[PDB]
Amino acid sequence: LAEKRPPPAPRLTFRPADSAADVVPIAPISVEVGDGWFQRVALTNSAGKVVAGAYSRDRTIYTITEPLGYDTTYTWSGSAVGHDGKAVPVAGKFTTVAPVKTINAGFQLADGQTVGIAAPVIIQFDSPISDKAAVERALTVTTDPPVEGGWAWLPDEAQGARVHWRPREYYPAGTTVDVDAKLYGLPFGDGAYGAQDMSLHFQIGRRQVVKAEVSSHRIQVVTDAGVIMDFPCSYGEADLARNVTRNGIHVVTEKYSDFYMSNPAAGYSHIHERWAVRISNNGEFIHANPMNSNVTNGCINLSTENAEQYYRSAVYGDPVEVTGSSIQLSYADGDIWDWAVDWDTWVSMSALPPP
Repeated sequence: LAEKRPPPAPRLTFRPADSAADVVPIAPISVEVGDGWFQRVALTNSAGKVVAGAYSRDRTIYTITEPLGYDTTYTWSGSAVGHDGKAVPVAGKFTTVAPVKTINAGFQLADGQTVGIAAPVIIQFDSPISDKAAVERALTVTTDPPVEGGWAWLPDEAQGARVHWRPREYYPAGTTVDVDAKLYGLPFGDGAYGAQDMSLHFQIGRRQVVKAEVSSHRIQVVTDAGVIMDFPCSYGEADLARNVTRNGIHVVTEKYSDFYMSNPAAGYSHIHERWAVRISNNGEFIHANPMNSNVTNGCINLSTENAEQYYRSAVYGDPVEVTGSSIQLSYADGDIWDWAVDWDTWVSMSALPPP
Protein backbone atom coordinates (compact mmCIF):
# COMPACT_ATOMS: atom_id res chain seq x y z
CA LEU A 1 0.00 0.00 0.00
CA ALA A 2 1.01 3.62 -0.69
CA GLU A 3 4.85 3.70 -0.80
CA LYS A 4 5.45 7.19 -2.20
CA ARG A 5 7.76 10.02 -1.13
CA PRO A 6 5.94 12.66 0.96
CA PRO A 7 5.35 16.13 -0.53
CA PRO A 8 8.12 18.75 -0.39
CA ALA A 9 8.56 20.58 2.93
CA PRO A 10 8.15 24.37 2.92
CA ARG A 11 11.35 26.35 2.34
CA LEU A 12 11.71 29.86 3.70
CA THR A 13 13.82 32.49 1.99
CA PHE A 14 14.73 35.55 4.01
CA ARG A 15 15.97 38.61 2.15
CA PRO A 16 17.92 39.84 4.09
CA ALA A 17 19.16 36.54 5.52
CA ASP A 18 18.86 35.63 9.17
CA SER A 19 21.29 37.45 11.47
CA ALA A 20 22.39 39.69 8.62
CA ALA A 21 23.91 42.97 9.79
CA ASP A 22 24.57 46.37 8.21
CA VAL A 23 21.26 46.17 6.36
CA VAL A 24 20.33 49.39 4.55
CA PRO A 25 16.98 50.53 5.99
CA ILE A 26 15.67 51.28 2.49
CA ALA A 27 16.76 47.95 0.98
CA PRO A 28 14.08 45.42 -0.02
CA ILE A 29 12.98 43.40 3.03
CA SER A 30 11.00 40.24 2.51
CA VAL A 31 10.41 36.62 3.34
CA GLU A 32 9.36 34.08 0.74
CA VAL A 33 7.99 30.55 1.15
CA GLY A 34 8.11 27.79 -1.43
CA ASP A 35 5.92 24.68 -1.26
CA GLY A 36 3.56 26.43 1.13
CA TRP A 37 1.72 29.64 1.96
CA PHE A 38 1.93 32.16 4.80
CA GLN A 39 -0.68 31.88 7.54
CA ARG A 40 0.66 34.92 9.35
CA VAL A 41 3.75 37.12 9.06
CA ALA A 42 4.96 40.16 10.94
CA LEU A 43 8.13 42.15 11.46
CA THR A 44 8.81 44.04 14.70
CA ASN A 45 11.67 46.23 15.92
CA SER A 46 13.24 45.43 19.28
CA ALA A 47 10.76 47.75 21.02
CA GLY A 48 7.82 45.74 19.67
CA LYS A 49 6.53 48.18 17.04
CA VAL A 50 5.03 46.33 14.08
CA VAL A 51 6.33 47.31 10.62
CA ALA A 52 3.88 47.75 7.76
CA GLY A 53 4.04 45.03 5.14
CA ALA A 54 1.90 43.22 2.60
CA TYR A 55 1.43 39.82 1.00
CA SER A 56 1.38 39.21 -2.71
CA ARG A 57 -1.75 37.54 -4.12
CA ASP A 58 -0.26 34.09 -3.61
CA ARG A 59 0.57 34.76 0.06
CA THR A 60 3.95 33.16 -0.74
CA ILE A 61 5.70 36.51 -0.35
CA TYR A 62 5.58 39.12 2.40
CA THR A 63 7.29 42.42 1.70
CA ILE A 64 7.89 45.37 3.98
CA THR A 65 6.26 48.58 2.72
CA GLU A 66 7.87 51.28 4.89
CA PRO A 67 11.44 52.39 5.65
CA LEU A 68 13.24 50.94 8.68
CA GLY A 69 15.33 52.82 11.22
CA TYR A 70 19.11 52.84 11.52
CA ASP A 71 20.93 50.67 14.11
CA THR A 72 17.87 48.53 14.86
CA THR A 73 17.33 44.81 15.21
CA TYR A 74 14.17 43.52 13.54
CA THR A 75 12.59 40.09 14.04
CA TRP A 76 10.20 37.98 11.99
CA SER A 77 7.27 36.19 13.59
CA GLY A 78 4.62 34.00 11.99
CA SER A 79 3.88 30.69 10.32
CA ALA A 80 3.64 28.97 6.96
CA VAL A 81 1.45 25.99 6.10
CA GLY A 82 2.92 23.24 3.92
CA HIS A 83 1.29 20.58 1.74
CA ASP A 84 1.02 18.57 4.98
CA GLY A 85 -1.44 21.01 6.45
CA LYS A 86 1.34 21.32 9.02
CA ALA A 87 2.51 24.80 10.02
CA VAL A 88 6.18 25.74 10.25
CA PRO A 89 7.35 28.80 12.18
CA VAL A 90 8.49 31.96 10.40
CA ALA A 91 11.29 33.25 12.60
CA GLY A 92 14.59 35.06 12.20
CA LYS A 93 16.21 38.45 12.59
CA PHE A 94 18.42 41.07 11.02
CA THR A 95 19.96 44.37 12.06
CA THR A 96 20.14 47.58 10.04
CA VAL A 97 23.35 49.54 9.54
CA ALA A 98 24.51 52.04 12.15
CA PRO A 99 26.11 54.91 10.19
CA VAL A 100 29.45 56.37 11.34
CA LYS A 101 27.41 59.55 11.35
CA THR A 102 24.10 60.74 9.98
CA ILE A 103 24.41 63.86 7.80
CA ASN A 104 21.58 66.38 8.19
CA ALA A 105 20.36 68.94 5.65
CA GLY A 106 17.90 71.80 5.29
CA PHE A 107 16.54 74.28 2.72
CA GLN A 108 16.76 78.07 3.15
CA LEU A 109 13.17 78.47 1.95
CA ALA A 110 10.01 77.45 3.79
CA ASP A 111 7.16 75.44 2.30
CA GLY A 112 4.64 77.79 0.65
CA GLN A 113 7.08 80.71 0.51
CA THR A 114 6.77 83.15 -2.42
CA VAL A 115 10.13 84.39 -3.73
CA GLY A 116 11.55 86.49 -6.61
CA ILE A 117 12.53 85.26 -10.06
CA ALA A 118 16.22 84.70 -9.22
CA ALA A 119 15.87 82.78 -5.95
CA PRO A 120 18.24 79.81 -5.68
CA VAL A 121 17.31 76.63 -3.79
CA ILE A 122 20.04 76.25 -1.19
CA ILE A 123 20.54 72.84 0.47
CA GLN A 124 22.95 73.24 3.37
CA PHE A 125 24.42 70.07 4.95
CA ASP A 126 25.93 69.85 8.45
CA SER A 127 28.98 67.91 7.23
CA PRO A 128 31.40 67.49 4.30
CA ILE A 129 30.36 64.93 1.67
CA SER A 130 32.58 62.47 -0.19
CA ASP A 131 30.15 61.09 -2.80
CA LYS A 132 28.46 64.35 -3.80
CA ALA A 133 27.64 62.67 -7.12
CA ALA A 134 25.55 60.03 -5.33
CA VAL A 135 23.76 62.70 -3.27
CA GLU A 136 23.02 64.85 -6.30
CA ARG A 137 21.57 61.87 -8.18
CA ALA A 138 19.07 61.72 -5.30
CA LEU A 139 17.88 65.30 -5.89
CA THR A 140 15.00 66.07 -8.23
CA VAL A 141 13.43 69.40 -9.14
CA THR A 142 10.00 69.87 -10.70
CA THR A 143 8.77 73.22 -11.98
CA ASP A 144 5.48 74.36 -13.53
CA PRO A 145 6.04 75.47 -16.19
CA PRO A 146 9.08 73.21 -16.73
CA VAL A 147 12.31 75.20 -16.70
CA GLU A 148 15.93 74.46 -17.56
CA GLY A 149 18.25 74.52 -14.55
CA GLY A 150 20.99 72.67 -12.71
CA TRP A 151 22.47 71.67 -9.36
CA ALA A 152 25.85 73.15 -8.51
CA TRP A 153 28.10 72.32 -5.58
CA LEU A 154 29.65 75.40 -4.04
CA PRO A 155 32.75 75.38 -1.80
CA ASP A 156 31.96 73.81 1.57
CA GLU A 157 31.00 76.23 4.33
CA ALA A 158 32.25 75.86 7.89
CA GLN A 159 29.04 74.01 8.76
CA GLY A 160 29.43 71.58 5.84
CA ALA A 161 28.82 70.96 2.14
CA ARG A 162 26.17 72.77 0.10
CA VAL A 163 24.46 72.54 -3.28
CA HIS A 164 22.37 75.18 -5.04
CA TRP A 165 19.74 74.72 -7.74
CA ARG A 166 19.46 77.58 -10.23
CA PRO A 167 17.37 77.98 -13.34
CA ARG A 168 19.40 78.98 -16.42
CA GLU A 169 17.25 82.06 -16.93
CA TYR A 170 15.06 83.95 -14.48
CA TYR A 171 11.99 82.00 -13.42
CA PRO A 172 8.80 82.82 -15.18
CA ALA A 173 6.68 84.73 -12.67
CA GLY A 174 4.26 82.37 -10.94
CA THR A 175 6.33 79.23 -11.44
CA THR A 176 5.70 76.54 -8.81
CA VAL A 177 8.76 74.62 -7.64
CA ASP A 178 8.88 71.20 -5.97
CA VAL A 179 12.20 69.87 -4.71
CA ASP A 180 12.70 66.32 -3.40
CA ALA A 181 15.83 64.99 -1.69
CA LYS A 182 15.68 61.21 -1.19
CA LEU A 183 18.54 61.15 1.31
CA TYR A 184 17.30 58.62 3.87
CA GLY A 185 19.24 55.36 3.62
CA LEU A 186 21.56 56.92 1.06
CA PRO A 187 25.28 56.35 1.62
CA PHE A 188 27.09 59.70 1.34
CA GLY A 189 30.51 58.04 1.51
CA ASP A 190 32.97 57.01 4.22
CA GLY A 191 30.12 55.27 6.02
CA ALA A 192 27.99 58.41 6.24
CA TYR A 193 24.22 58.23 5.72
CA GLY A 194 21.38 60.66 5.14
CA ALA A 195 19.33 61.58 8.18
CA GLN A 196 16.04 61.78 6.27
CA ASP A 197 14.08 62.48 3.10
CA MET A 198 13.35 66.15 2.47
CA SER A 199 10.82 68.00 0.33
CA LEU A 200 10.23 71.66 -0.43
CA HIS A 201 7.32 73.32 -2.24
CA PHE A 202 7.45 77.03 -3.00
CA GLN A 203 6.56 79.39 -5.76
CA ILE A 204 7.78 82.41 -7.69
CA GLY A 205 5.99 85.70 -7.16
CA ARG A 206 5.71 88.66 -9.54
CA ARG A 207 8.49 89.57 -11.94
CA GLN A 208 10.49 92.52 -10.64
CA VAL A 209 13.93 93.48 -11.94
CA VAL A 210 16.14 96.31 -10.72
CA LYS A 211 18.29 98.01 -13.33
CA ALA A 212 21.32 99.58 -11.69
CA GLU A 213 23.77 101.18 -14.15
CA VAL A 214 26.48 102.52 -11.88
CA SER A 215 27.37 105.41 -14.20
CA SER A 216 23.71 106.43 -14.64
CA HIS A 217 23.13 108.01 -11.21
CA ARG A 218 19.73 106.25 -11.42
CA ILE A 219 18.04 103.04 -10.39
CA GLN A 220 14.94 101.63 -12.10
CA VAL A 221 12.44 99.05 -10.95
CA VAL A 222 10.79 97.17 -13.74
CA THR A 223 7.80 94.84 -13.52
CA ASP A 224 4.97 93.70 -15.80
CA ALA A 225 3.60 97.23 -15.28
CA GLY A 226 6.77 98.70 -16.82
CA VAL A 227 9.08 101.13 -15.02
CA ILE A 228 7.31 101.61 -11.66
CA MET A 229 10.19 103.38 -9.93
CA ASP A 230 12.89 105.60 -11.47
CA PHE A 231 14.97 107.11 -8.70
CA PRO A 232 18.01 109.29 -8.47
CA CYS A 233 20.67 107.48 -6.44
CA SER A 234 24.37 107.35 -5.65
CA TYR A 235 26.63 104.33 -6.01
CA GLY A 236 29.91 103.66 -4.25
CA GLU A 237 32.47 106.42 -4.89
CA ALA A 238 34.78 103.68 -6.21
CA ASP A 239 37.95 105.29 -4.83
CA LEU A 240 38.68 101.99 -3.04
CA ALA A 241 37.69 98.42 -3.92
CA ARG A 242 35.48 98.31 -0.82
CA ASN A 243 33.71 101.40 -2.19
CA VAL A 244 32.91 99.80 -5.55
CA THR A 245 29.39 98.43 -5.89
CA ARG A 246 30.06 94.99 -7.41
CA ASN A 247 29.10 94.29 -11.02
CA GLY A 248 26.61 91.64 -12.04
CA ILE A 249 23.28 90.13 -11.10
CA HIS A 250 22.67 90.40 -7.33
CA VAL A 251 19.91 88.61 -5.43
CA VAL A 252 17.85 90.32 -2.75
CA THR A 253 17.88 88.25 0.42
CA GLU A 254 17.01 89.97 3.71
CA LYS A 255 15.69 93.45 4.47
CA TYR A 256 15.64 95.70 7.59
CA SER A 257 13.34 98.67 8.20
CA ASP A 258 15.42 100.19 11.02
CA PHE A 259 18.92 99.14 11.97
CA TYR A 260 21.45 101.99 12.35
CA MET A 261 25.03 100.84 11.85
CA SER A 262 28.54 101.20 13.31
CA ASN A 263 31.05 102.01 10.54
CA PRO A 264 34.69 101.86 11.70
CA ALA A 265 36.47 102.90 8.47
CA ALA A 266 34.27 105.98 8.00
CA GLY A 267 34.45 107.43 11.52
CA TYR A 268 30.78 107.43 12.54
CA SER A 269 29.72 105.06 15.33
CA HIS A 270 25.94 105.48 14.93
CA ILE A 271 25.01 105.97 11.25
CA HIS A 272 21.24 105.97 10.73
CA GLU A 273 20.63 103.06 8.35
CA ARG A 274 16.99 102.56 7.30
CA TRP A 275 14.88 100.81 4.64
CA ALA A 276 17.84 98.58 3.83
CA VAL A 277 17.45 95.74 1.33
CA ARG A 278 20.45 93.38 1.34
CA ILE A 279 21.79 92.58 -2.13
CA SER A 280 24.98 90.82 -1.03
CA ASN A 281 26.55 89.24 2.04
CA ASN A 282 29.52 91.52 1.34
CA GLY A 283 27.47 94.34 2.89
CA GLU A 284 25.85 95.89 -0.18
CA PHE A 285 22.38 97.32 0.49
CA ILE A 286 19.85 99.39 -1.39
CA HIS A 287 18.94 101.77 1.44
CA ALA A 288 18.17 105.27 2.66
CA ASN A 289 20.94 107.86 2.39
CA PRO A 290 22.26 108.41 5.94
CA MET A 291 23.66 111.90 5.27
CA ASN A 292 32.52 110.87 3.33
CA SER A 293 32.92 108.09 0.75
CA ASN A 294 33.27 105.38 3.42
CA VAL A 295 29.97 106.15 5.21
CA THR A 296 28.25 104.09 2.52
CA ASN A 297 30.57 101.66 0.77
CA GLY A 298 29.24 99.71 -2.20
CA CYS A 299 25.68 100.57 -1.22
CA ILE A 300 23.03 102.14 -3.41
CA ASN A 301 21.80 105.23 -1.61
CA LEU A 302 18.30 106.60 -2.08
CA SER A 303 16.27 109.36 -0.49
CA THR A 304 14.62 107.98 2.64
CA GLU A 305 11.20 108.29 0.97
CA ASN A 306 12.30 106.45 -2.17
CA ALA A 307 14.18 103.87 -0.12
CA GLU A 308 11.02 102.97 1.79
CA GLN A 309 9.01 102.61 -1.40
CA TYR A 310 11.57 100.24 -2.88
CA TYR A 311 11.87 98.45 0.48
CA ARG A 312 8.16 97.73 0.66
CA SER A 313 8.17 96.31 -2.86
CA ALA A 314 11.23 94.07 -2.52
CA VAL A 315 11.08 90.27 -2.15
CA TYR A 316 13.69 87.62 -1.31
CA GLY A 317 14.99 86.25 -4.60
CA ASP A 318 14.55 89.49 -6.62
CA PRO A 319 17.37 90.18 -9.16
CA VAL A 320 19.32 93.46 -9.01
CA GLU A 321 21.25 93.90 -12.25
CA VAL A 322 24.33 96.01 -11.59
CA THR A 323 26.19 97.16 -14.72
CA GLY A 324 29.07 99.52 -15.39
CA SER A 325 31.18 98.44 -12.42
CA SER A 326 34.86 97.45 -12.51
CA ILE A 327 34.70 94.54 -10.04
CA GLN A 328 32.47 91.56 -10.86
CA LEU A 329 30.44 89.97 -8.06
CA SER A 330 32.34 86.91 -6.83
CA TYR A 331 32.52 84.03 -4.38
CA ALA A 332 34.75 86.45 -2.48
CA ASP A 333 31.62 88.53 -1.83
CA GLY A 334 29.69 85.67 -0.26
CA ASP A 335 26.11 84.73 -1.08
CA ILE A 336 24.32 85.08 -3.34
CA TRP A 337 26.84 85.10 -6.26
CA ASP A 338 25.15 82.32 -8.27
CA TRP A 339 24.02 84.66 -11.08
CA ALA A 340 27.47 86.20 -11.40
CA VAL A 341 28.79 83.15 -13.26
CA ASP A 342 28.03 81.90 -16.77
CA TRP A 343 25.86 78.86 -17.37
CA ASP A 344 28.69 76.64 -18.59
CA THR A 345 30.54 77.40 -15.36
CA TRP A 346 27.41 76.59 -13.35
CA VAL A 347 27.03 73.26 -15.16
CA SER A 348 30.72 72.59 -14.48
CA MET A 349 30.03 72.86 -10.74
CA SER A 350 27.64 69.87 -10.87
CA ALA A 351 28.89 66.58 -9.41
CA LEU A 352 27.38 64.92 -12.51
CA PRO A 353 28.07 65.19 -16.34
CA PRO A 354 26.59 67.77 -18.75
CA PRO A 355 24.05 66.30 -20.20
